Amino acid sequence: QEDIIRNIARHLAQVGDSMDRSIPPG
Amino acid sequence: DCEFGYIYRLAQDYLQCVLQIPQPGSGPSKTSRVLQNVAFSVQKEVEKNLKSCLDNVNVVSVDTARTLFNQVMEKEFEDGIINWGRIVTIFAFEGILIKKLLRQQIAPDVDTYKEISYFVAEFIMNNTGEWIRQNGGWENGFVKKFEPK
Repeated sequence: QEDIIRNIARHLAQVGDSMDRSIPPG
Repeated sequence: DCEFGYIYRLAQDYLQCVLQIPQPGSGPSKTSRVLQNVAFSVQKEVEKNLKSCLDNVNVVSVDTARTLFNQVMEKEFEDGIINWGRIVTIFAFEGILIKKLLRQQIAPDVDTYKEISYFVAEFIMNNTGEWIRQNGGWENGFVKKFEPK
């Protein structure tokens, strides 16, 4: 079955990493 | 900055923001004001993109919230990477949890967001506290990155 915990964790890591890259060094 | 008390205040500030119950006088810090904006933006995105997934878990108690939080946090940071964007997602997720708890908590208690704030600060301090310090803390790291242009 679909692992809820890992799916949430995977998405947050991705969104966190994505947003971090979006804002340049400032 | 970077001790439990400071991080707890940030976590509690954010939950009061989500719950629309801000503390009157004298208002949140510069850090908290910047954090509320970026974390809410992330929270909205996550709630949309994980809707059905989030519907299939029941946050019926603070212990349910604590265990779900800790399990999700462990998996999110298991690769050993820490960055400010990931730190923001921690706050976004406690916002998601308090909203689910308000809807689904079997015995609704009004001091629950304080309990959620506590275990959020515990995780942030114990797992990202050294990184935060090494990257400028809240004022010289987080705020410098995320404050308006």
